[PDB]
Amino acid sequence: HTAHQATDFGVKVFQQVVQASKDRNVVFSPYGVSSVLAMLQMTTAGKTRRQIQDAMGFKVNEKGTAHALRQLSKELMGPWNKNEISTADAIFVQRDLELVQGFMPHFFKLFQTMVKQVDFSEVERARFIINDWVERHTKGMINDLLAKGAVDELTRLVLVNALYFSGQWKTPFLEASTHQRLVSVPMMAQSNKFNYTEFTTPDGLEYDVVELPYQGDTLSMFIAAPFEKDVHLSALTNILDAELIRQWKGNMTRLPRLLILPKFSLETEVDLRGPLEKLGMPDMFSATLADFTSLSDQEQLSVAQALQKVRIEVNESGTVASSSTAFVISARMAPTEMVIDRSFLFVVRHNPTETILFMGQVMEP
Repeated sequence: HTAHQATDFGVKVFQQVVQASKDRNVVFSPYGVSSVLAMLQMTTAGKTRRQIQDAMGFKVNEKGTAHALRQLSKELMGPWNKNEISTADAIFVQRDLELVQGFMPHFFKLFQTMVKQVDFSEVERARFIINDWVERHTKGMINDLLAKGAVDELTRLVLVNALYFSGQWKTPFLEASTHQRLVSVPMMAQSNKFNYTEFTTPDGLEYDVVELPYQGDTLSMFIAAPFEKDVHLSALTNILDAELIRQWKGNMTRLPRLLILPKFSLETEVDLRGPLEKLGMPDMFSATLADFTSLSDQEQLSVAQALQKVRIEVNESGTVASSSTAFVISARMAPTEMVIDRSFLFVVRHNPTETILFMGQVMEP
């Protein structure tokens, strides 16, 4: 239940990111955002907390919800997945901020991470400590998450998730079969039995979905694209949810397909404040409206922004992807989009839990 709600929420956030991104390539981690927002529930109260709970569909402090999320991270990280996944969450708080009595023990209980103290007025040191934690937890893949100005003397709380995935295709592509397509673009190619389905959107737009599994039996990448190349991908991203993805998988049959997939690396950083506000959680970003009295009642607190930086590398042997989601200010500037013959949506999914570790869109220019 909790796992499924976490997914639906992160997909809604993805949809908001895609909407605000206006046809740029986007890679994004639903699990990453849900992990950090789950922590945020425990730092907030009043209407701030209620906004998050309402949007997420669950209350971290209730029933065995926090326990469910800890068991979810365990399952994702288990050796039987046959592909490395690590997820880590951290909370950095202003060192001299007086915390609510019992906060640190309770947070550790629910989340199994201890509050880390940091003096944000030592701006460069604070940035280092947090950036270093992110690097250490993404195997050095997510660098300098916090740019200059990401935090400052007024910062009181930063929550961060770091997620790392390295998967090997169940059947790799042969480098020999990779060819440049004409800017020159490397296209990988493999003919094998793949789970495949055709599908149509509510408006009768046709599209299909193929599943490229990673080794083992839990992880795969879904690739979805309209049959007609001219169709704007919003036709698909507008209708995405966990149910639709279950419907894809549930509908597939295994068949000998020629699979063409671009060899590509994508690295994006997206604002999450807009998406979170649009999804009904504006209060946390307001120094006057925010309620962080679950964390501290010494002081009015808020978070200025949130962002997530994600990198994915897809090649002949598999996929390496990393994200870090953090409540810090983004000094992101747009990157140079890459070239592709056709738009498609990809979803990296832990199928047993329906958890989406990464999803994204590659948009034809």
